[PDB]
Amino acid sequence: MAAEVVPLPQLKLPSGPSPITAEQRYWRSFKKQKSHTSTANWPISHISFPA
Amino acid sequence: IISTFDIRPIIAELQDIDVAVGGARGAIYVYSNLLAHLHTLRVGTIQPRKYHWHRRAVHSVKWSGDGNYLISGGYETVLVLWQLDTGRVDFLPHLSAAIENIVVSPKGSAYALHLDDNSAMVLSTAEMKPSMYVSGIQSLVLGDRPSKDALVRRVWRPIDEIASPLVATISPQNPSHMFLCVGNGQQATVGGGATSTPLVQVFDISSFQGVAKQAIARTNPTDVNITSEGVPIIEPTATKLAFSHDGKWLASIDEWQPPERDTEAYLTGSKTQSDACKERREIYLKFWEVGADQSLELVTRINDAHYTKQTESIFDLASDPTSARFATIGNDGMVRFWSPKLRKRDGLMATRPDGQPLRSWSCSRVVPLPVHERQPYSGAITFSEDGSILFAAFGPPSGALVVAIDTQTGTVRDVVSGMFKGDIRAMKSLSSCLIMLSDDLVVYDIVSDEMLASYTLKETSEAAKKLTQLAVNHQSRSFALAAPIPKLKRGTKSELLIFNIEDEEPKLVKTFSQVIISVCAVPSSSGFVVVDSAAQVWSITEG
Amino acid sequence: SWSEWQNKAMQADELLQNNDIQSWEELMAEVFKPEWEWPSSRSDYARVDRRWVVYAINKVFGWEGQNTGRLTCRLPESSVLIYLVDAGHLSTSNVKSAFKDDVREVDKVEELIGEQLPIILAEVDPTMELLVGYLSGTQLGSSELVSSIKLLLCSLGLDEHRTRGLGIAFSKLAACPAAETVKSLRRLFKPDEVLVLLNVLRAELIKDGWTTRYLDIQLIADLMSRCIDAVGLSGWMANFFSQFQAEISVALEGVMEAVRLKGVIAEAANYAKRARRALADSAKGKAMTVHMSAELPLGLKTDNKISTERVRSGGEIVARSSRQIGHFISKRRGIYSIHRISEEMLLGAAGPTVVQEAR
Amino acid sequence: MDRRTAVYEPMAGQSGRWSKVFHRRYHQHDVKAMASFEGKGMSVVVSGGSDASPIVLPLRALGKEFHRTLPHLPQHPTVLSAPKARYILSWWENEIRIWHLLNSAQQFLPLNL
Amino acid sequence: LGTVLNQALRTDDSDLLESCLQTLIIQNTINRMDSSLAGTLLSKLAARMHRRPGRAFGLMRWIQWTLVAHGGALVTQPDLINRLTELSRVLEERSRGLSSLLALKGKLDMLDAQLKYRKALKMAG
Amino acid sequence: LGTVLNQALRTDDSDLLESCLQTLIIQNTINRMDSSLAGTLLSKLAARMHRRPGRAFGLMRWIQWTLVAHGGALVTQPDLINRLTELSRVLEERSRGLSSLLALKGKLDMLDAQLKYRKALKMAG
Amino acid sequence: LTALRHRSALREALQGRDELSVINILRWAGKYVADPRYRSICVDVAFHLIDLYAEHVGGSAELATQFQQLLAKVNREVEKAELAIVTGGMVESLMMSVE
Amino acid sequence: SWKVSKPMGGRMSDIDPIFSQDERHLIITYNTSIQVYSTEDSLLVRRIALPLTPSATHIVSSALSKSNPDYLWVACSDGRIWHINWTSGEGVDTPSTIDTKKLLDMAV
RNA sequence: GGGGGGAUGUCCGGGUCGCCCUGGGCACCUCUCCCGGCAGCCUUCGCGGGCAGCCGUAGUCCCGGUUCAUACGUCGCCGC
Repeated sequence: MAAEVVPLPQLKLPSGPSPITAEQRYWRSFKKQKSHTSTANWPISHISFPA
Repeated sequence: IISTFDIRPIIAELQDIDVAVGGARGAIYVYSNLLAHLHTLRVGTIQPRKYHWHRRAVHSVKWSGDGNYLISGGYETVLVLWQLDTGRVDFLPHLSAAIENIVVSPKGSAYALHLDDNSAMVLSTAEMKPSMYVSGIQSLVLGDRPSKDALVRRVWRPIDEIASPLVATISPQNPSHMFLCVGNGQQATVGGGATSTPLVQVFDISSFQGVAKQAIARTNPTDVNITSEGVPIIEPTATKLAFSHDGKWLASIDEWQPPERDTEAYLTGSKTQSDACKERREIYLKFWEVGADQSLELVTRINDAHYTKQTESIFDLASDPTSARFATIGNDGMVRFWSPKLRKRDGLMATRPDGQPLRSWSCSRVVPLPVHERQPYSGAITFSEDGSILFAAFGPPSGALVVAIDTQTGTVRDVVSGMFKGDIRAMKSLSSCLIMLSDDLVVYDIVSDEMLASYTLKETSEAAKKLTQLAVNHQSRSFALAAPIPKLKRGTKSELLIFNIEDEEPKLVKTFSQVIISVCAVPSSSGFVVVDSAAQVWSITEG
Repeated sequence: SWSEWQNKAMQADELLQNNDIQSWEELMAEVFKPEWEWPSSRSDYARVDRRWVVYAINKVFGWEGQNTGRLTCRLPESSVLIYLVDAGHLSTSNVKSAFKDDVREVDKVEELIGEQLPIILAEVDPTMELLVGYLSGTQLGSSELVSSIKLLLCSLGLDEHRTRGLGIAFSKLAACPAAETVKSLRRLFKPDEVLVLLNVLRAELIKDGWTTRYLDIQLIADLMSRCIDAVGLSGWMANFFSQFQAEISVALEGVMEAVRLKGVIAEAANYAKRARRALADSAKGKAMTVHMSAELPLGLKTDNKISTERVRSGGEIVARSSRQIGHFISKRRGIYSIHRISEEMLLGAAGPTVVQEAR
Repeated sequence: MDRRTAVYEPMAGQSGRWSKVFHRRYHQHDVKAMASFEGKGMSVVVSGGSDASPIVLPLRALGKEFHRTLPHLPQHPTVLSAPKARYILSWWENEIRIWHLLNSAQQFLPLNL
Repeated sequence: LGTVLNQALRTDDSDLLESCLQTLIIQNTINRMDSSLAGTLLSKLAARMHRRPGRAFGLMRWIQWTLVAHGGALVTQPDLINRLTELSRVLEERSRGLSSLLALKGKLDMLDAQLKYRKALKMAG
Repeated sequence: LGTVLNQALRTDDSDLLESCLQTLIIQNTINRMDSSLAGTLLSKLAARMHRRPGRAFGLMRWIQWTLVAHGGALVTQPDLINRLTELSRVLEERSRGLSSLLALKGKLDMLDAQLKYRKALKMAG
Repeated sequence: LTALRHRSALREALQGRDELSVINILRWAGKYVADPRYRSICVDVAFHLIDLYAEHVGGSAELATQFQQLLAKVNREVEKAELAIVTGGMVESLMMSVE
Repeated sequence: SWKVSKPMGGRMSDIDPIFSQDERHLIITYNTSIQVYSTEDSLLVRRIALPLTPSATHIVSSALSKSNPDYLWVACSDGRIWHINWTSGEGVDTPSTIDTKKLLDMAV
């Protein structure tokens, strides 16, 4: 039973009383930003997509 | 200094012998031909071939079969193979413990190893996997043959001693299994001046085989066992380990401080090296979920369970027999109740990848304990058999006191003082009475507020006074203590006392030829299970 | 052996109904091991047993059941009572074990008995030497200690036996945890009695010398902080608190100054000790590196003598050869040194004189 | 080049099979050259390396006698002094370095050294 | 002020050292002090600090600057090393309650600012 | 800055909260802050103090003045004591390590004293 | 570094350095004493560096800044640790008054 | 009322664990026990318990009889020698002393 | 480290004044026993015990100023 060579495990350090949650990273993962301006700087009324 | 030797015959006559002497400094000296050198007053110059790889003493050397290879094994947990036709060397490096003995099969195929952690593995050659594995109880043993690297006056000379009792629980939901704390090997456990037992094993009682093994504290089997100076490393010892009411949780405490030789540069004023090592302690409190296949999984780890200006020692933990709740008593004074909640930050729960939610343990209750300082305090706790009341002995010298605390509310239901002569060793709670031992042993009923039986135990050394301990049965109301008969050494005797709850006469008085290191209670049935130094296990039962 | 104690208790019951206190007191003297002379040590008392302790408190003290009772002196003039005080058996667990019958319905029993008992000892003796002995002898909870401090401040706030116990109870109530001290102090104290106590603690702080300078602690800060949190805003809500925090800031600056001077002075003292060792050995002639001038060196490092042992592989210990010791000494010389050999060396008696270049 | 010297003798039994009897690090740098001699009651092997110290090993009594490190400094002292002028003097590759000492030793019985 | 500190310590005077104690010139004073005489200055500063707890805003600059320029002369005097190693032992004993006394400073910085709060609110209402 | 702080703590902003935290002003801000957002401010200050250790002075000043101004405003809350519990946890971690750090501060103060002494010598030489 | 404290070899790891890498480890120690999540390991490394390399501080001026700049941040971390135990008293006062 | 079972388990002694003939069983000698396991399934086939009782007497050596297999030679520290046969237990209750001071080793 | 002595070198009252001594300060060599370690040889199964012990400091003919380190099975890309 030769034990398999394991590397050094990184330390699970404790987290403060407001960690970045799974859903906060999930909504931060909407990464790539493209800002398309409207014609003549018109305010955008409504966006929509079909079901 | 000769540790071992293996002779091979060069042959239906006997033409020559080849001797391989494994010495205590680490080398293996191969004397190639002896009968043709000492057959012929005058002899020619004989000069052994030196093969030096092991740092410490080489425990076993054997020639292998045809005579091409010289297999060997020492403290460094590595089976080494000297190629001996070339100059090369190939090794099976990371076993569990020290290679204490090897043999070669009648054919050339199999090797059989006696590993220092009470084990034997028949390996096959160049598959190099154990085709036969047999494990034992692996507890601390006072060895008969002392040690093979205690011959040459090392930095820490290995001593056959037992400093503390074995940490073991029989597990409910499967009372044939016994969880107990072990190190990598026996010699690697006792080496370094402290017990370094960062592993547990599950050991079958009904058929005496070590079923499985797992790490609790941090361990590095794949790193070097010895520092560059020559001291063996110590690993965090699992001091307190006790098991939940359900059969589904397990809470352990493991402590580690740096060695006294190591500080040397943290000393500023009146700080000695012991004070610096005591300041730099690491006391983790880890909660384990026990699976169906005896596989432990972490759920939480608390880095500082009792904290003030510095970290505080944790003296005992206990499981509530009616709920999933662990009480821990510390050196700050307070008793903390830990309970499992689900992981849920803002209503969005966190679940495992298969779907079940992640449980996590946290401190449900804090109870500060009252102190009564007349002009180094240790603790002990136990629940009732019903729950709903937790008895907490708080332990300055001679003046010490037990506090009976409710569980549903954090208020103190009772306090009882003046019942301890020295420092408290342990305390258990049978059906109505507290059975507690200090220098005295007292059964003290709290439903009557009256001590029934009181004994003044015989005065002995501090090691034996540390190695006395008891255990209650909780099914048939009987308790059992254990005390070696009066520094500790090999030939000592111990005697255990079976008491009932009601009388003062001991119901069974049996002495043993070796000192018993642990007593435990089987949870399903009556009786006890005791584990000896020369590590054999035997069960005591009424009827 | 319960029946023997039961017969002895029935005999003491017969002595109680005879109302002959003297042979009862002599029987208690025989059990505890009239004249009634004392050993002069609070510690050196012989060990007695719990049932006789329980019977002693049951005969001495008394209870009134009207849904709440009152301990009273059935024997207010008793050597048995002063022995219970000096031997410290007057604990709440002891008196509850003595009175398990009448108190089993009573609630808040620790608070009632801890409020009532030091008052009872103080009304027994107006000189309260028995109260100071009780403070020094018995395991005491925070309610008992705050009532005892109330009693000593009632007495004050021939003339030192009270201030001794005033010093004792501060140490005990500093040993107690914060929760019981705060709740018992808030119960049993008035918010001007606390101001009296905070003037006593200011007398223990300023007269001790913390605010006072030089050219012209942990057990009192706990008491001050616990009293301040026990009053809180409901008691006070002037310039008294501004001068209060001024003197506490002054004492804090003193303690921080003591920290800095502690570190510096301890390091200089340890260097001076080891340098004294090395200079003694260099005067013997072992030729180590020592600093010459009177300022401190940059690295506070002294060269030790070479140990007689060597750590071989793998960890073993062997004797140092004098050859290797000479090699390390040859390392320990500098690049220039004057090494005077004397005629006494050439005769074989003395040692040389080495003066080496300061590195 | 691992400053290592290893000694091999033939394995007993089979012919033409050598094996390393023992190795030891005699030098402090690599062992670049060595040569043996065996005659008039003297079997030595002299190994010179990069630490300028020729090390003489006994050949036939190897493992039975200590070796010997010959001096790396030359046999001629190569240090000369004018004592009336207190000049010490030493020469190597093409330079002559002359030091003057300016004072006695009786004066100094460490900032001035 | 270099020559007033020399004479005040050789005679073990009580008054003349204090005349120089209350008054960068202080640093240039002790760099020219005789070193066996400099240990006499440390003996009395450790004598007053050991007998009673207190503070001194000027002596923190004084004691440290002498232990650097004239701490290497401490090897010559075996009496002063033992006096300084019992001095740094008792200065630990003042240091143990620094944590509990800082929490006392917190409550007084809380209540005094709250008593001033209601008094401002009576003039605000 | 009271209404701005009210907006930031009421709609869980970061830009408004940081631009009002980076800046008398602090006392007026916490005195004009709403009572119900005080626990939200405590939690959002404990979070920044854990996540970044270099901002401890200003954040302890903010927490100090909040606990001065709205003390009983947190007691009339009382089922939300867990924000004070997380605050106690963060400050306990901040005050971890103090005895060893004081020892190391003394070990460095000796080196700084010797370096300043040799600079004071080298300027006059 | 925790593995090098657990295996007894932090002194061995720090004892063989030269000037620039001592400055590098001092710069890491100064930068990362601030986090109390590894203040202990970082202070231990600074202990061993003071014990090992405090002799060349007049020899090299750039290391003499890096010992002074590490006292400069250790001096600001007692004030942070004293203000957090000042403020920890006020939180302790409020939880007493809730009762 | 209470009874104590006979001791089971054991610590594996440093005497070499001997292979059987035809390599199918392994004979491991503990303190106070000698038991034969099978090499294939790693289940024990026999446990020959050995009465040790004189504080520290230990099993000194053990070897197969080289004249005939399926025999043993087990020797203690004091003079005691057993000639048991594995796959059975004939020989435990009949030892043979040797009149030693203390038996340090034996080889067959 | 102490308990103590024989002897080195020294100033302050000093002494008929010399050998130095008493009173104070002392640093060293040597002797003496207890302190911490290390080995041998008898006794006993061990535990322990007994006997004569060396080391706690300094530089060597040459020279231990050495000897000593933990495998294979398989690599790459991207995703959750």
